[PDB]
Amino acid sequence: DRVTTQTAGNTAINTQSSLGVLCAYVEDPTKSDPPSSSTDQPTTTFTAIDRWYTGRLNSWTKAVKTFSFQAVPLPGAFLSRQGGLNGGAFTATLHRHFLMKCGWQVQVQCNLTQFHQGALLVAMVPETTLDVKPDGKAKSLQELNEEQWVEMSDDYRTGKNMPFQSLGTYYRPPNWTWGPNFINPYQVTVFPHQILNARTSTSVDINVPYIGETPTQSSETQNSWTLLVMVLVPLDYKEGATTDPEITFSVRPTSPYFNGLRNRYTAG
Amino acid sequence: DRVTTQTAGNTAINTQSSLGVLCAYVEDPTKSDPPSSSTDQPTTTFTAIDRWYTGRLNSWTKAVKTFSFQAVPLPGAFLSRQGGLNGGAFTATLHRHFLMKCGWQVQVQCNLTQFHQGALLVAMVPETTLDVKPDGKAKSLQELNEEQWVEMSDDYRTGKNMPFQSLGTYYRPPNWTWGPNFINPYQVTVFPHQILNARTSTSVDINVPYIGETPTQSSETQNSWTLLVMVLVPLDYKEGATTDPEITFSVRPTSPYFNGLRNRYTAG
Amino acid sequence: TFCGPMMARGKFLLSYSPPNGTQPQTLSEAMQCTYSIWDIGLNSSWTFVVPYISPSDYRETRAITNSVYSADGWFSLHKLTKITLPPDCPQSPCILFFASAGEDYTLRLPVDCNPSYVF
Amino acid sequence: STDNAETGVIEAGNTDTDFSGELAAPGSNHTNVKFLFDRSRLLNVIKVLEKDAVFPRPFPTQEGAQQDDGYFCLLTPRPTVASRPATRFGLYANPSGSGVLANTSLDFNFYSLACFTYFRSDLEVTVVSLEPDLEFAVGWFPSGSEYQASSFVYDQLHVPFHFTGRTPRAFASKGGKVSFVLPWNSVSSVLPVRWGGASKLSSATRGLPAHADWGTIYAFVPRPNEKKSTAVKHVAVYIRYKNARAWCPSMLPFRSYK
Amino acid sequence: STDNAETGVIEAGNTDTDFSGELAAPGSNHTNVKFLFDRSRLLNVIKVLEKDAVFPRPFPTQEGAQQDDGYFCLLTPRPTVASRPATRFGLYANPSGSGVLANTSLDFNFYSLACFTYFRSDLEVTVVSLEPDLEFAVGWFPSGSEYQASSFVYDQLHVPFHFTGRTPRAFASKGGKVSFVLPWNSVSSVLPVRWGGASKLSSATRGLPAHADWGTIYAFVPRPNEKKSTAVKHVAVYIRYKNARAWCPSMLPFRSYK
Amino acid sequence: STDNAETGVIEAGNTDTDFSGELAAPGSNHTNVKFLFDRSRLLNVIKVLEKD
Repeated sequence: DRVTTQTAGNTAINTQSSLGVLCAYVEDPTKSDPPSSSTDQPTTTFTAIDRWYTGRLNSWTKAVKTFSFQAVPLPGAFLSRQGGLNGGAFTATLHRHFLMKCGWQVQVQCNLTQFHQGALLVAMVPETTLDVKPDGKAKSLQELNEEQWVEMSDDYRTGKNMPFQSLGTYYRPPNWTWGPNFINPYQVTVFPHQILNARTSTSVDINVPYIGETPTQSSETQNSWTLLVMVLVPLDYKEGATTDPEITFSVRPTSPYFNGLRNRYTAG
Repeated sequence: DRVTTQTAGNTAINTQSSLGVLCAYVEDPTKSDPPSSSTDQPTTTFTAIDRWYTGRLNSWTKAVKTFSFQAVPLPGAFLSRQGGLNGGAFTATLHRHFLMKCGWQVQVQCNLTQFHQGALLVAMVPETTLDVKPDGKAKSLQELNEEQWVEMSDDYRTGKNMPFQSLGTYYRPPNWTWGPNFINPYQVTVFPHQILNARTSTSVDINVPYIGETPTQSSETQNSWTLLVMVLVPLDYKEGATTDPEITFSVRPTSPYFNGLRNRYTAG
Repeated sequence: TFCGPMMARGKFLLSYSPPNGTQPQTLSEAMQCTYSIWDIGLNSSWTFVVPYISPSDYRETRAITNSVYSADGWFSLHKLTKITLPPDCPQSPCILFFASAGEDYTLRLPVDCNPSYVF
Repeated sequence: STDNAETGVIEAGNTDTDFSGELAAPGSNHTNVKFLFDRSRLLNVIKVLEKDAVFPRPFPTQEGAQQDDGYFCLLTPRPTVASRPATRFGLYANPSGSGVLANTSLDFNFYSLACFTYFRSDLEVTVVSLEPDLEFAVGWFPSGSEYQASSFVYDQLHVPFHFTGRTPRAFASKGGKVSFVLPWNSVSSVLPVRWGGASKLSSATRGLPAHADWGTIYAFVPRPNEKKSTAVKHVAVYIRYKNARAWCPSMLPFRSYK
Repeated sequence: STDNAETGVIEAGNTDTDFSGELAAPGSNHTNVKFLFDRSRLLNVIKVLEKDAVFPRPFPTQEGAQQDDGYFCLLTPRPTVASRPATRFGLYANPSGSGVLANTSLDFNFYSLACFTYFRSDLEVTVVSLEPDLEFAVGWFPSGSEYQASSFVYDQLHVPFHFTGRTPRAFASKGGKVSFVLPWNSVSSVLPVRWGGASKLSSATRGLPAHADWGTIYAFVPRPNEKKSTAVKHVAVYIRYKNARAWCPSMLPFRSYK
Repeated sequence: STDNAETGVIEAGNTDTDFSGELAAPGSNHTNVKFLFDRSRLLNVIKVLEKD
């Protein structure tokens, strides 16, 4: 058992010691319909893009602390090209369609030995902004390698690290305390998730269909499923064990929905 | 009658004084099959690319001579982007598929007045190389605006203007006379074609299915259907008529066939 | 076929690309094309088949001029995550390679041989 | 028992999972989300209009501006500053100085139950004056629209336009209270309590869903403009949610330690 | 009549299209393309091998090279220079000087009928010696392959390998002639008489279809290497096409004026 | 896939063993051993006898 050879398009990934699947909210998530708000003929799926793209994430050592997480947005990951991960043909498509709509398979990657311990937590939270400190500039591919992890401060816990706006100098400068977007780390296992540790598994999967505030959000602005990995108990290993294991990931779109041709996107 | 509103994808072209269609060799040309030589699943058509792209060609004056032609290759036109004509999404697709296979709708463009005369000749010849003088460099988008027309020399008539090869200095330098690729202008109406003149029409169409030396040629090297426009009798117009009318064209692929993913093409 | 200690484990992908201009070198290039990742577990191998994309149905066997009809792009394999192994067990594992005909592999039309083995 | 929780999904276990004993009867159903929310709740207080109103500016505003602040109430549970949709929530603790204090608001006790990501309801507007012996008038315009502000003279008396119009008004009794239920009117599909996104395509503050809201209530007395008193007065506004739905659960606000 | 030719397609018109009279009987059928070509035709002559052969180089070649030129015959109707596929056709009219004259060839009278773009057949190889009282031997290897060239000694006599092998040989009689038919062997689908394309992906001469061909015939005498005469000799080669097909018509070679 | 070759016997794998695609037609049969060898081949040369 426990050997899951998943084949799509022309690629095929298997993880020999895996666990299973985990759908969300509907037992078969790939089913959908073309959106009702549009009127144009939607460009549906095609077999050249039904794919596992993979991409390297930062490694992890002794020096990490509890609740420290990486988080990658989606499909905004495909735009800025983190970790040697690009959509390739897929970005060349969704630059040219003002409406985009799709659900996601993910299986994440590690492999610790049998003389280790330490629990990760792979989960994809819905509808968050865990990539910006309030200056207004979204962080990009250069400033990922200076930290390797987000040390989980209190300002994400109290919702103080969401981008506010220019108050206008007619008023008083305020005293902010709360925002509705936050992360409560004692609570984060209410989302589709599974404990990945050196106990039983090596690589493990999530699966999720669509959620949205509208039938179809915009092309290059929305980010529904950020996925975040966070450590609950740190690693311990004696001198001679394999130092600093490596993390990558594998993202699959399922049943894409495009709408609306124009020129290739050039940012204003 | 004579009003043909042709709609594909989301675009729709009509030419109100047109003539009809002209298929070649089979009365319904769009029918095909996935190629037998491949083994991978081929990426078939999709509605986002079933399109009329259009693009501007050079204008034409009194000063032209008989049998002078423009000629645009295919799909090599989409690569080098002549005349404000690019494949857009289509080039981003066929850069990433080592085998390409498709047939073509074309309707070309002019509109002369009722006080003019002069006959063009729209025809797409098969399997020619009418874009290079033998240096070995294919001509590109900068050197089109210095001539506006190819003055039809004898060296295309005797097949002396095809790219030869380095003879090697062990031998004697030769005395070439003939090549199997040529143009005989007294003869060029054996191909799918129709006389376009100020007599009856304004814009007029060709249509052609696939031909090939193999089931599927390569991506970015083959050029089956070059289309060439050539003038048989020059224009005459008095002072007050519309000087130097303008020519563009409209190219439609039908039932594309892609094969073989890799990285986006970078030329060696 | 893998060969290493059972307490060692790694993730290896293997990738194939049809002829581009240059050769695909780093992981994005070998990523986009055609690949399979592979675990280390209780078994020890991973059967892979290079697909058969072609201009013409038959293909040559050796290239007198290394053209598109006779080559089909390079093959590579990359290490995706590090090999992971406990203390007091040796570094640098090993992997053997095999090569076999698939199902559709058919031959035709013989030629005179190369006697250069006898000299 | 002896199942492991690392598969992500574990069920519940009654007493006879491993012990001797039988499962207990279900007590009640004060749990269903279209009953739990249906509670009359005030969000804030409102300074009453008495003249030709003017409404606040876009995001930056230099001094010397003339707007009448704290007279509108963009009724949402989402955090709001100066009666326009903000993204964070202020509490002006050291208010000494110059420069006017903005009108903040938030629905306090809604989040402490809220384990959701998307929400859906209709609401009702309940108004009550705090000052005695008062008679007033409430107005409203829908979301994705904007207040009309001018005045037209009648028999030397300047009278503004918000006495009349299309969108409904309501005139109270002698110290009465006005209430009515109000349905959906939003351009988007469901109300988000979390959002990614931005307002326009580029060069926008990332996070505020500017057109997924309800609307606003303003109060004003039925008097002509030139007969206005010098004492200012106040009025509160109340909301009770109705027929609610909910989707795709999430976390809760972090409790102190502290 | 009164139709116009600008529609691109016009039919034929018999005598009763506009005149009085009746249409004439069909004469013959020497027109079908799988009968028209079936004619024995020589393309060229061949210098006869007598030793360990060596074959010419790739496209550039500096002086001091040692190859034996004009001994092979890459049999195609396509234009050929130095027994390797060229793209144009030479005629060395002023041959005085130094540097060796290349072996040119082309099938002259095939193009003057050829209104085609793609072609399909099988062929036959007919050989005939021009010099008297001669006995020889013809060899062959398929397209997309290459000649084997070495020698292995037997009883002090150096004997080359092209006496033996897999691919067929043929030994003639006392001044006889050898003929056999030969089928398709090409990697591509149909023979092109026109081509776009290039050999490899980039940095190649645009126009020569290097692997859409037939093969080559070489002649050699059945003698050991050390008993070779000083007088050179010649032999011709003939081709007749068989079972031909054709596709998607085109032009004809341009006739003089002149 | 995910079979191991250490059992000594592995079969062949077509394109749909792990990828998407269908198996290709058999081309020819110049493979059968009672056809492959049937070729006229010289092995050597011989000095001719003329006496006892």
